[PDB]
Amino acid sequence: MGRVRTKTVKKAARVIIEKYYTRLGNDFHTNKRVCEEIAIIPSKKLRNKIAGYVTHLMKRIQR
Amino acid sequence: MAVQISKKRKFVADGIFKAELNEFLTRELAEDGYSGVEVRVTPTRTEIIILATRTQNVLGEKGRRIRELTAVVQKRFGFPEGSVELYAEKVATRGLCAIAQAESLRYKLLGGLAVRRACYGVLRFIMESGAKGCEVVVSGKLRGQRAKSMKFVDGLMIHSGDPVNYYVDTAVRHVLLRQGVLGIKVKIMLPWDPSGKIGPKKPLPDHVSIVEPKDEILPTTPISEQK
RNA sequence: AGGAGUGGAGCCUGCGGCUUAAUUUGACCAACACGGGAAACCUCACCCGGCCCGGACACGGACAGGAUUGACAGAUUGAUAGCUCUUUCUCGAUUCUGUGGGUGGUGGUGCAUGGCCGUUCUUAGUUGGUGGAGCGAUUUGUCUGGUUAAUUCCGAUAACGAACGAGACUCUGGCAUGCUAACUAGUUACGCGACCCCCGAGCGGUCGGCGUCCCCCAACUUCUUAGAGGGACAAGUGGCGUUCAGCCACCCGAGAUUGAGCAAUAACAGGUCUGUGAUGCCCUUAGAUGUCGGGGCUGCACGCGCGCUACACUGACUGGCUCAGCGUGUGCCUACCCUACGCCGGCAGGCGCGGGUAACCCGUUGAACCCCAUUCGUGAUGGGGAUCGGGGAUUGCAAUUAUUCCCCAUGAACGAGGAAUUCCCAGUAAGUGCGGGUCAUAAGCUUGCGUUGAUUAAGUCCCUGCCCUUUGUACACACCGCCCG
RNA sequence: GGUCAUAACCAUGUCUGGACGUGGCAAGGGUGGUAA
Repeated sequence: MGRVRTKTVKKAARVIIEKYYTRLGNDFHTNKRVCEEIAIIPSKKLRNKIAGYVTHLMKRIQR
Repeated sequence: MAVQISKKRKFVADGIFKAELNEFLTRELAEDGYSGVEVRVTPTRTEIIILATRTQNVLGEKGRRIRELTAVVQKRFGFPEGSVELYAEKVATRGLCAIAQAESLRYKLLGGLAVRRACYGVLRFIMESGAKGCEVVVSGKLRGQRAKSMKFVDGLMIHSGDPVNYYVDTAVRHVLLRQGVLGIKVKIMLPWDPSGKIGPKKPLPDHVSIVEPKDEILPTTPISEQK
């Protein structure tokens, strides 16, 4: 594969999970549409990454 | 489309006219703070909006300069009368007008001055007027006869990717002296991004960022509000 | 690990050397089919002859029986250049003559320079603020470890918070029977009438099949077109990992990686004064380095580089069958395009008419290898087409040293390549054709495009080279260094 | 508690190369015009 997520993703991912904690599922598609609506995302492809990491954080935080 | 040219050739011919004009004007309006043009053909009229910083020096005595220039263009490209009409326009905020800022540096240099102080004077002005950052280079001779470079830099700058097309403007100017030639280059980075003009798009320089509003509370307890 | 070659042969083309009136000139991984440099004239810088002034402007002089311009004929001359001379009119103050002053130059200097480009360097590198450590040059931040393609992250920590490059971005490719809408795009449906054959059920009728004209105020938008959107996230599952960052396999399905563009700091005495009316200085300037005629840049005892075609039978030859894509085009510069169709000619070609400013016309671009059947027979053979004789066409003002094309004849080396060495991992290598660029005439070149389509790897630091740490140094012009008798 | 080996040869360099000097902050302006 290759590819480790950049700092722009991991930095903003933390903010977005913190303040809208109770607005996340554990599904990709729901968490995608939420990020588009609660905040500006300057691209679509960038959104699809940041959502997926926000999802991955939300799995562990309930443990 | 007789006697005119086919569609492939139609756009090329427009470009040649756009380009010749843009270098014609620059050799006789540089000191009057030239900054470009913006042509627009409209029904039965050409408008050539001669953008310059200081409209005072552009006008001359009884609109003389605008009259000379219009008579030239009317003959050169062989249009009949009542076609071409020039107009002037003053541009607000000169710290985003790289072309004019470069030509200001030119005359400051040709005024007889050192390079560091001149560059500094241009720098703070374009930064103060509102910019993300800015840069000046002057490469050529001074204090010897080997060439050198002196870079003066402040703020942010980009150099890679497609955002370069939006967020910077760039000018190049040759300036003469009695011994050799000096090359000027000016690069200035535009400040607008989300709010204002609106013009520039959202992607930030080289770390594309998300801006996130805040609110998330509840106060709920059982009640029915009957209306 | 392998594939195909180069180095051998012939030819094309660039470079050196040699010759020569001149064979103009830059360039020696990062020069050498490079200067988009395929030169008939032109180009043109070169060589040999001749002509021209288009020497502004200033000051003084000349001077209206006059400053001054041009020329018939003869001589002279490549020349019908009144160039020069003989001969003698015309023009009318624009000039001419002297001096001052310039002006032009593909003249020189890329080691006087701007601009642009190449390369170091395509790898992951780079810096300041405040604070800390040192008398200081400096250092820490910019890291023991894990991880990544990555100064990519996790984590640790006298540093903390940032910036540039990286990714992000843009363009391009692979996925939509969803959306938007189509006589310059199609399809379907009949209506068909017409042609056609029984071609199929049947009989030949009728029904159906095959395409074209006919088609519509028909129906539709799967196919073609181009816009907005959607889709892909390590998301899901199982392993593995500090259980972090991630990694491997698998499900789903189109696998997160289809290919480019853009690209940092610092540097080079790298290339370009022959792109520049960008430019310094120097040089030359009327017996001109600025124009015409004609010649050369192609001259050959050698040497070297990029390529092209071959050495056959997995072939050649002669008939027959059958499939594309990127483009381009007169109306532009001072003058020119792409071509259907009809006729004439073996061929090259000529001739008569017509369309196209272009999803409309050329062109449903009916291309090649491929495919099928004849002939040749392991033979320097019909493989190979070099060299060369004779003849016909086209472009141009002109084709001689043969511009290009065609016809018949002529029929060389070459029998798979020594020492060495290049390039390449999936629609990729290789085979194979087409369009653009240059272009009056002309690609063996270069740049794009389709078609046919493998083998071999899933690694390593052995060689060559590059990045990071530690260490040693008499090195810093940096080992292409320094230094001893 | 833990296991792993064999080093041939290899010399020299035509070279007349590097832009660094003093803390300036500092344009400062509006006749036309709908009304007038």
